[PDB]
Amino acid sequence: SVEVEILLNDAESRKRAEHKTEDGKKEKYFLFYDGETVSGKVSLSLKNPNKRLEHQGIKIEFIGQIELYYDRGNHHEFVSLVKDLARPGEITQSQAFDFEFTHVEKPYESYTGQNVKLRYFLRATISRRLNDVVKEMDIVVHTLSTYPSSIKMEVGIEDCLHIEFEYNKSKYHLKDVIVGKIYFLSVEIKIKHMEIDIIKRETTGTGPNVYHENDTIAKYEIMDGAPVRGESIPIRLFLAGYELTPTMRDINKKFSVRYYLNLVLIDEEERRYFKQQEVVLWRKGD
Repeated sequence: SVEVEILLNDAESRKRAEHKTEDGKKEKYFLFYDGETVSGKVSLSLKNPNKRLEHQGIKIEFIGQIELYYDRGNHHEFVSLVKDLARPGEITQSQAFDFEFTHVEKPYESYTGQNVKLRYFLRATISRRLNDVVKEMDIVVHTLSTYPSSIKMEVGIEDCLHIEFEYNKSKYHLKDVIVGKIYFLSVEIKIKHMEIDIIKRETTGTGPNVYHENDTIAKYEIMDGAPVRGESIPIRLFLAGYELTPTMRDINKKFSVRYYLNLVLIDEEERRYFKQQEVVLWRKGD
């Protein structure tokens, strides 16, 4: 009947970006940053030039919302901009309408999680008697940060089985390298297994309930049973190869995405020793 398209000014001139959708598959989208104007036009195409189209209005909305999978259809919009493009009337021809949203606040980076999604999109609606024609196009938003030592954590018991992991920063950009050292402070008991993990923890608030999802992004296993006091081991973790998002902290009080270095030690007696410490991941502007 009618084919609605959303078309941005400078479509093929503006940056795209890859973003994973709910299935886990990648795809590209127009990339925007906080503030940036969002402008283009809504293009209507009449299926048969020989036929009128009665509507109760045509509008374009810019929306940023958080969708909680445990309350799925109940969207939480945090930015909503509405521009009416036509009064209730009749379409008797193919045509387009211009729109411009200036000063578009986008305080949060796009995110597609396990129990939650944060997305921005344009929505064109042709209001109708029975059912509206709705067309959405997603855009992706990134947030850039900038930042300027050494950090230590330890696992185990003093003077028994005791390890120390030291690394260079408490914050890393998404293509950074985590550079550190395992120091064997004391190897009284034999080491059955050791590893350093990067763990992503997704915390989702929905109603009176909190949901928790952990994803082990990387595990660097330490080799052999050769350790003796004073011996150390170098660690270099390249973040770039991994799928990583910036840290997201209490986004509109609905969810957090946090990253942790997690030190795992299993002794010859099958005993687990865990320690973890947060690293803040941030996105660096090219």
